Formats: sequence, C-alpha cells, structure tokens
Amino acid sequence: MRAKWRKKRMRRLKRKRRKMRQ
Amino acid sequence: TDPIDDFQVNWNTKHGSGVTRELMRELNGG
Amino acid sequence: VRMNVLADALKSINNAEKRGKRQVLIRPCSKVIVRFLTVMMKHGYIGEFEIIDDHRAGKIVVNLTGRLNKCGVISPRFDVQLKDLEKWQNNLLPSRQFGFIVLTTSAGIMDHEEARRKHTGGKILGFFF
Amino acid sequence: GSLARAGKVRGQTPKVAKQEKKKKKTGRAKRRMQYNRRFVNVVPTFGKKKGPNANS
Amino acid sequence: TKKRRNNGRAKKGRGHVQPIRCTNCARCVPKDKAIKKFVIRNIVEAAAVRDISEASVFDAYVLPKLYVKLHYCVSCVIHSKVVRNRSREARKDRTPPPR
Amino acid sequence: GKCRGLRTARKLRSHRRDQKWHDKQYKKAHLGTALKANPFGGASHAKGIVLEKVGVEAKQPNSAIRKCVRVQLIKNGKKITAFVPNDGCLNFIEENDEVLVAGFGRKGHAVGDIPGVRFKVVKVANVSLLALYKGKKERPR
RNA sequence: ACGGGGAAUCAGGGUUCGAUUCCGGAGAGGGAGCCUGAGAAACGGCUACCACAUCCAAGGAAGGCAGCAGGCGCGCAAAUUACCCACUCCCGACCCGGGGAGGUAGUGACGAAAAAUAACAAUACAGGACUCUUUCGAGGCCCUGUAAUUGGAAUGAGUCCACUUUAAAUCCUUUAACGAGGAUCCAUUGGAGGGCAAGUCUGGUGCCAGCAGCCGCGGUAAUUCCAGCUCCAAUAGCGUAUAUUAAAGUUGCUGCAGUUAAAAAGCUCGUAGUUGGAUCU
RNA sequence: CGCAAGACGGACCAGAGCGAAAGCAUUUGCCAAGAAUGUUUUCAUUAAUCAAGAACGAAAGUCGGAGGUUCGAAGACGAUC
RNA sequence: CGGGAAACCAAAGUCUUUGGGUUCCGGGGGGAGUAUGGUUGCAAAGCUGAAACUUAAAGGAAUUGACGGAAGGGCACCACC
Repeated sequence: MRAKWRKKRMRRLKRKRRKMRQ
Repeated sequence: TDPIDDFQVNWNTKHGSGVTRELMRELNGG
Repeated sequence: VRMNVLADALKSINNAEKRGKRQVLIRPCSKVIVRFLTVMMKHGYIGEFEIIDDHRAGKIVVNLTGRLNKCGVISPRFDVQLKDLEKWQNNLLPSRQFGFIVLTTSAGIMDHEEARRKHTGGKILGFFF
Repeated sequence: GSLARAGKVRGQTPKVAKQEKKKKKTGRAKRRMQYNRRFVNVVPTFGKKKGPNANS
Repeated sequence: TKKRRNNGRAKKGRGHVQPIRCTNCARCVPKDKAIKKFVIRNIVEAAAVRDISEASVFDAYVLPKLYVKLHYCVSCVIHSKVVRNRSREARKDRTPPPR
Repeated sequence: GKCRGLRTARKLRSHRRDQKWHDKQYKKAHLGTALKANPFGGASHAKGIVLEKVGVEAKQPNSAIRKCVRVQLIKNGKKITAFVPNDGCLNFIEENDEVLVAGFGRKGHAVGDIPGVRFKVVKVANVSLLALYKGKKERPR
C-alpha cells in the first residue's frame, strides 16, 4: 500500500474512533 | 577423490561446506 | 568564530606538510604558538621561522622540513598529571621511540620527556610526530 | 496436527548392541597416546593432509 | 541514487520557480525544469512557397514567419522524441544538437 | 558534532543517559515492561502442569509436526506452550502432571522452525527427560 | 534501592553487581505508648489496638525463631531437631560459673587448590634414523604401535591395627597386615556439514520421526535424524536455561553515525548552558 | 464594432538576481528595510552556537464579509472496457 | 590533493596520523508515528509519544543477465507486406 493512503486510512480510523468516544 | 575436482563440481550443493574444508586441507594446513 | 588559534596554526602546518610545501603562513600569531613552534624546532621537526610584526597580531612564516608527519592540538586542554602521562603517550604517539606530547606546565611549555625530567604535570596542548 | 506418530523412527530402528572392546586409557596416558599418534608417527603423512577419520 | 547533479532542472540560488503548462498535456511543470523549443517556421510551407509566390500581388513580398515558444513536460518531450534518454556519460553533454 | 568542553560533563552524561533508551537491549532490561510480560518472571526455569499435548506445525521452508505441551505455571497461573525436545519424549509426558520447563536458548525469542515457542521441557514428574530418553530412569509409578 | 569497604574483564576507557561474615543504619508479625536503667522507645522486657494463633472445666490464662537446629508454606532455588566451652572472646559478686556467640561434626559437584585411572619385552610387522655394498638382505642405535603366545617390578583406591590428632572423637599425616593383568580396581559429558576440532563409512527412516543457538539437514544412494563402528573437545568433569561482562568503535569521553543504508528541526531570532582573538619580564 | 467583470502578468526570463525560509516578474509614486563593496570613520570583545520562549511559514483545509472570469475536489451525464 | 560501500563530493576533504566551537538528532526490520496520557485547535488535525507481540533479514551503492505496452540501428516468407 502507498504510504499516503495508509496514513489516510489510519486517519479515517482515528476519526471514527474519536466519533465513537465522548 | 580429488579435493580440487570435488570443489569445482559441487561447491554449490549440500556438500559445498565440507568439500571446501577438504579442499583447504589439500592446499594448506587448513 | 576563531577560537584556539593554536589549533588553526597546527592545522595549517599539517595541511601544508601534506601538500609538500616548503613554507606556511600562520596567522594570528601568539605566545603559545611561538612556544609550540620552538619546541617543535628544538627537535628538528620544523626548522627556522620568522615572526612578521603587524601592529595588531603577528603572522609567522614557518619553513617546513619534510620531517613532520602530523601535528595536532588537544581540545580542551586537559590537566595531565605525571602519573597519567604514559596513557596519553600511548593514546597519541606512534611509538615509544619518537613523537612528543607538548604540555604547558608552570615550568613553561615543553614536551612530555622534559616534563617528566622536571617532575611536572600540566595541561596538554598538543602533539607532533 | 496428529500426535499419533511420536518416536516412530526410534521405535522402528533395528537395535544393534554395542560391541565389547578393550577399555581406553585415561588422563596422562590418553594424552601420551594422542601425542604419539599425531606427532611421533610420520609414516601415514606423505603430505596430502588426510583427516583422522577419513574412511575414503 | 542521484541521477542528475541539477536534479533535472535549472534552479540554483532560489526557492520557487513559477510553473507553466505543457503545450501537449497542459501539465503544470516548473519553468526551469520544462523543455523549451523556440520554433521559427515559415507561415507558408516549402512545398507551397512557389504557388503562393506566383499568386502574390506584390513582387518580392518575403513571406512572414511563425514564432511559437513550446513548453514540454518530461513525459511529453520524451514521447515526442524532442529529447531522448542518453548514457550515464553522454547525459552530461549540455551542447545543443549541431543539427 | 559533539561538544568538547571542560564543563560539558553534564551535557555528555545526560545525552548518553537519554540515548541509551534508544538501545533495544537497554530499554528491554531497564523499562520493566518486558519483565512483567515474561511468564517466568525473571526466573531461569519454572514448574507447570501439563494441560494438554499440542503439535505445532513447523515454519514454511521445512515440514514437520513439533510435539509440544500446553502447561500452566504454578507461580503465576500463566499458560505456556513448551517444546518436548527429543523423539518419543512426548510419550514420557502424561496429561496433568508437573513438568520443569526452561527457556529455549534465545532469551524469550522463538528458536528454529517452531513458531511462537520459546520454552522447552526439562523434567517431567521430577525425573529429567534425558534420563527417561536414555533409559537411565523409568517414570515413577 | 539498606549505604560503604568491596566483586565479576585487565588494551586504555568503561559496563554491571554489592541480601551476604568487616564498618555504619534499621527491624524483631504491623503500628503505638512506656517501666527500669548510665545506656532501650528493648520486644529470648511490659501495656494496648490490628492480624494470626495456644490451653480451657468456657470463669480465664498464655503468645512472637528476620537467634541455633528443626517443621509447614512458597517456590528454579539453599544442610543436622548432632558434640563442646578445649580455642577466640564476652558476661558476672567471679582464677572456679555460663555462652546454639563461637568452636567441632557419616550422603554439601556453590566454588577454589593439588592430583590416580598405569610405568618398563623376545616377536611379525608400515616404517624411518650416521658412508645402508642389493626393489629378493645387521633395523632392544632411536622411536610407534594391529597383538586370541608374554614377563616381572611399582603403587595407591579400598579393608583393617596401633589411638598420632581432639574437650571422648572422625579427616589429613605416620607404621604395620592384606590389597592389580580384560591391573572388570572397566571416566564421563557433549559433538563429527560450516561457524568450530573431528567420517559425503554402514544399517534404518523417507519433509515422517526428528535434528538444527544461526545458515540449514530430512520428500527410499541423509557428511546433519535413529543407531553401530570409528574419530575429537574438555576431563572428575562436561551439557543446558537464565542474569551479567568482554566481544559492542552495535551508546562511541577515549571512539560511532546523520546526501542516497536509521537519521540535520521548514526557517530565523533568542535566555539559561557550552565555547570564546592578540597583548604584562 | 464596442461594453462589463473577475483572474493573470506571456514572449524578454537566464543552472541570472533578491529574501531567514516559505517565496518574489506590468508602469509610476510613497514608506520603511537590506547585502556587498569603499572607508588612514567610531565603539572596543560588545562574540559563536543555542534548553526555555518568540516571529514568519507553499498548498490544501476551517469560521465570518465581499467577489465569483477561468479552472475545478464532490457530483451529473457521455464514452472503446 | 583527499575522502567514501560506491554513486559521487573541492567538500560529503584536512579521520585508528582519530580532540577548533556548538545545537538538533539515529541505534536491525515491522507493530507504528499506532495506543495511551498531556497539550494546542471551532474543526480538520498539530506537537510530545510507547508497549505486548512478530521477524532473519529489511535496506544502500554498483555488477552481470533477463525483461520493458522504453528509445536508436539492423535482420527473417518457420514474420509481415
């Protein structure tokens, strides 16, 4: 996987994780 | 068994390491 | 900026000896530089040198006999005791037959052999061989 | 990951008894025998550097 | 590993160079890096020069020329065969082709 | 470059102390996290109870079935898979008996083609596996 | 994490360790408070509470081994419920009494030192050794040894005597009597592809069983597994698992590295820090 | 033929210049700054690098207000596959 | 000159003949710039930043070949025209 796209996927994971955590 | 011939033939086989040792014995005190 | 003018002088001498030159121009001059050069010259490594007097800080033109392999400075000037001198000679000198460590002692600036003769430790200035 | 085969080869190997042999020397005598065989005996070596356990 | 000492461009002593557009693909390519061709071509092609000259109202008209500056990206300049790949040694030759 | 001053001892010492934490062995041996994660807890050996026998497949380049036992340590109750070294030695081990288990020789690292196994059985039922293997001793009744 | 003296390699520099017999400190299941006394916040002193725990006729009474031994438990992990004040010292009203301090002990391979398991033939042999006259021929002149034909000499391991030793004693030492020819009075532990010393010999197994720290070996002619023989490494000692040191100039003070292998902050000011030009007899 | 909007500043334009970097190109004027050079001017170590702190920092992105030509993530279609 | 593994670099030289001053910073490859804590931000996110576990290599420079829906020049009715 391209490193930029790996970072984008990780950032989307973090966005969902911070969405679920309040 | 020629130590040099054995080295030239199967230095790159399962017996390459032992064949190298036998070659070094024939040449010098290795 | 330029600190440790002795380091610059010794580096210039070393670089000119590597290049095979007969004379090197050292500036600025200093008392410690002159003493180090005198210690070098007493042992036949460097030959005669002339101090050019400009009215601010002298320059020195040093004739170069091809006898010098390396001259170096030791920074910082570690205080060396007479019992730690042998370790310094093993670290710095090519052999025990030739090569000198130049110390600065209260008895003046001299090589390690003289410093052991006068029973003085001091501060290490550099070395030459 | 069947454990049924375990010690199969040590099980099916023919059992050969150790032959009875003269006891070997120990200590200084064993070292003396080694020294005599390796440095006092020159006959086996004509200069081809053969190993002590060469069976070919 | 560094292929070229100038990094394939002509930028020394500056940070940013304004981009231009490749004449073929409209790619954004820096002006220093881009491959530039200055084409000074007759408006009338050499085959049609005689026929246009005869039909000229004015004798000795000397027909005009076309002045078009061409900017190329590396991909389009290589594909168009304006530049070619060269050996590791011949790459350093900066002399323009004698033509 | 590095600082060379007569009064730079504190800087050199602090830099070395901070840079030592970028050494894998130093961080492992001084952080204390690898110690709590160690099933042996810093011990060389441990005694456990054989929960079951398991055969782990060798790593890809060569094919075999490695006779291991899943053991539970007595000191901390942790679950451990330990290799039973020689051949037929899995038959010397019965389910639910005490075994003395040591490391595999690489300080917590897996050894050889056995995947994820860093422990080996030394004694079973207070008699060494080598004595049972060589026939010097029999399994206690 | 009790501190130190100090302990584990020597290039130089260092890195780890120090519960542990000497010195200092602290504690006596956990806290706390006291009496006596010169000296204790004492625990082989007391008084409470907390946690455990002993006898009881159930009213009550009595506890503190991190002293020597011994138990249980915990564990990978550690000894005898022995003898004695003869020594070293200590204590007392004391030349006289006492001391599990301390000294002495049938199964302690923690570790360290010394050191057995053999030393000397006629003989055929593969031999060679000072000018060997002969490939068919002096070879205890010098040495090695396949040995189902040899031979005497030496001695301690052991068993016992004499009580040397010692506070009755064991032990070393000493003297006697037996005690060695498969001197059966029988040395082991790990290996034999390489690293790394030493068999692509034989049988079995056939990517199985297993070996293998690493690289690799094993898929019917395995130099690597299971074995036989032979070989070699150390040797009464070897293997293994962990922690640690050197190797590691892979923590670099000596002494590393930072374009592309891991790496110089996007850039510039800036306080502390570090460093700082010549010049005095 | 004109008119109006925003955007941009071709060719000249270079292994040329300037800036700490990001970056900077139509004319003219104003404002403050700057390097180098020249100096037989002045001060006379006032310096170098810099934890802490601080200024600036392409593009994209966010919140308000204008503007909204061109291009254009998203999106809507059309296409050999 | 010199240095580097070389590519290359008048610096990436003046380095086992190793010390001019000073800041930042790396320690096999993954896990991972992830989790968590703190801190900044409206948000997007920024800064600081592990470990368990996993692995014998990953990687750098270059050399030969092979291959290229890469270029140049040639050739063949087992190619085409």
